[PDB]
Amino acid sequence: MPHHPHWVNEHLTILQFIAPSNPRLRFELNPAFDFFVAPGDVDLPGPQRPPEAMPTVNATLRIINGNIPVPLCPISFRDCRGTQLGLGRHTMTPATIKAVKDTFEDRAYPTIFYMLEAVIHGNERNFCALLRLLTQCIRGYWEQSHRVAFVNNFHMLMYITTYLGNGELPEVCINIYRDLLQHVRALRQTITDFTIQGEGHNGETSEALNNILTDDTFIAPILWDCDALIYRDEAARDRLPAIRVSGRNGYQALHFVDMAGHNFQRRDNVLIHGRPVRGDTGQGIPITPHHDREWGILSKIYYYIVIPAFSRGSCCTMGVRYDRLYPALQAVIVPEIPADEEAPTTPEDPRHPLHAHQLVPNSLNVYFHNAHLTVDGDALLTLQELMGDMAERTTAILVSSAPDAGAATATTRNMRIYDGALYHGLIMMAYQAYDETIATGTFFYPVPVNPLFACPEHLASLRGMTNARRVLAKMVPPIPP
Amino acid sequence: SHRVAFVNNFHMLMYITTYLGNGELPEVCINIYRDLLQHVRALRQTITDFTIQGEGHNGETSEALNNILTDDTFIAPILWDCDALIYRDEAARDRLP
Amino acid sequence: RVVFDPSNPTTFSVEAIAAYTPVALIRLLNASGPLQPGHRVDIADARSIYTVGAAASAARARANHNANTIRRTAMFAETDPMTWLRPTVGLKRTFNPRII
Amino acid sequence: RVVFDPSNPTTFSVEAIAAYTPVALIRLLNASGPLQPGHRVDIADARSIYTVGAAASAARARANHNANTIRRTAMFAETDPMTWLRPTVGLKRTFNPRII
Repeated sequence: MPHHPHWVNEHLTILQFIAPSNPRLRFELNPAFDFFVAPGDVDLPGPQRPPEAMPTVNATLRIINGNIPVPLCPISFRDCRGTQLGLGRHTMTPATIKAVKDTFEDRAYPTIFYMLEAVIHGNERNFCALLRLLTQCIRGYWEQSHRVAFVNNFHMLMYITTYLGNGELPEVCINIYRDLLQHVRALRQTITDFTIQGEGHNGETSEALNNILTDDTFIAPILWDCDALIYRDEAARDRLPAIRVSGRNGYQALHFVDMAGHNFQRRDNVLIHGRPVRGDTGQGIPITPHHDREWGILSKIYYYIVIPAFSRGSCCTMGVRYDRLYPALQAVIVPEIPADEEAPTTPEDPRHPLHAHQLVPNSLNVYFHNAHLTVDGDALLTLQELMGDMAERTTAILVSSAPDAGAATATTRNMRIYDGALYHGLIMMAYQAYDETIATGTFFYPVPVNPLFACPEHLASLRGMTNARRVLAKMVPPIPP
Repeated sequence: SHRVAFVNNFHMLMYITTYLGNGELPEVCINIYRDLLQHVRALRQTITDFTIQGEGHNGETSEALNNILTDDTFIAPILWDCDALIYRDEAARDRLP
Repeated sequence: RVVFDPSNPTTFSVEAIAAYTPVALIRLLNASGPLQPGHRVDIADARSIYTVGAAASAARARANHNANTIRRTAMFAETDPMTWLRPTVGLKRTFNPRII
Repeated sequence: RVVFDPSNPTTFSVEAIAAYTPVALIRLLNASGPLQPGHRVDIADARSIYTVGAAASAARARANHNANTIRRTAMFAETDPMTWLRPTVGLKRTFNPRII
């Protein structure tokens, strides 16, 4: 990288992007295209090492009308065409706005929530048994900080609003989540009037072609299930799909895993999701989709629009180092009650799991102290049912497919679009990088995929992030090739 | 008296939000330090936006050549630690200190 | 205590000792096996030992609670050959069944 | 009692004094030295030793309350001689050591 940072400066103005001194100006020929230099005699990833070959221009398509470089379609035009569009539709009140904002720009996020949000890994079963602890945590957070939590997953938002808006939480703190969901509901509903239905060609009906979030071949950066792939099989029936699971083309799956056959170091092209919540259990029907495509076309709109616009750029995903969370999640201290006695609620009783007696060094019960939560045995010991379901490892997958039928010509199929994304990963908030009470490089490690998730403050967490390296990260979105 | 305290120092302001930022003080007394940190962060934000990234010469980066604040060879009047001098010596290696 | 040994737990020593003690016991320790006794086979091995038996310790620590509580049931419909005339329903575990 | 003697406190007697009383002990005497029995040596030595003297005298003042309060646990990451298999987490000391 450090020789001639190229394709990097995007501060220029159209007055300057057209100057006779622009060394890039000679490469703008087809608005629906993007020209560049590349190594020749290569067609696919191959090795991680770029071979030797004289430079050669290739052809890539510009899909979205947002791809256009900034000094050709300035910010002002876009956020004014937005007003032209967003006329009189849903607008979120200053209350919820200030709330979620202060949530995002606060480095006081309890790490415990990251832990819990990760270890549940999306299944319905390991939620409907943990509900008590979740309400306790969210209450003990909001009702003292006035800041909601659990804004790092869409599965989580539609798992809360589906079963927790019945009074178990305050009317306004769940009104926040209700509003956040109905906002993206309206954001999908808007696209309906911008479409002319009734010309379903090659499967991709009218609703799905003009918009990427309506496309089921391009996936969110983070997922826990295989719904993307099970809708992908219905597509790509002529679009020449391409899969890659940690060095292997195919991919294998299981219905659900146990706590015994752990294998922290699985080598295969294997993937696991939570559980068939009904039906059968074994090898009769191997794979079952978790939800309907409407859950998908609603899944990634959140990730691609909402989280970005809220973080204001200070968002960067981090790949989980689970090998010290599932081992650490089973260091609980649950005190039982005598058969004839009641249950404490105050932290002044020696059988309240946050009493000044039950603090043990190197115990999972230190987190709730550091984040000042409320817990009981009923809500705590309801955690340890991870034997029925436990997600092993988070990997990255390279997928791809051809352009649509809309740009399907005899010269365009050799210009495939590649897609990488983390499975079982994690999208994270503003990074702190100035705490000590927890070991840094032990729980998560930053693996960016989307140039929306390339925050530089989220980089020192890697082992040996020397200063001689941190200088360029402030210029480029670092992405593993 | 509805008054924040320990603002005559910086390390107070950052230590507070890193450790005491979970509910041990009233929200109306900690949001103040939250917003102060946000303000210093926004001051930092505007600098890189008002400077061209990549024209660093002799090690010193863009913001090292644009503003006096990012130039690590400049020094705040109070040095609790000594890391300021460590950085100053790691920099200024050709400026005759 | 059981630290200098080539995986003597083997998913058995943990179903003996109650789960609340060892995390206090590890803090009292001073060093690991001064001869690298079991680190030859991956430490992921002793990991797949400790992290698979800690749950057995927790289960024996818990077993007194299934009597201190109501036996929990399913939360889905789970269509059963005898659901006719009584369509099954779920139940969200939020209450406090610990009997007082 | 140790006013007419050159550094003879030397954290040898003053740390026997309690931490509640000595405030009235030091603010008690008035008479200085004619030939300066406690000033022939500089004030930078008298005070240099009176610092540690009073500090020790107040140090013992909790030497009994340890049976009433909790010890001081580690609050940082602090890589453990047995750090492996156990993520060393610190504890944020804000608790109440009031325990009966």
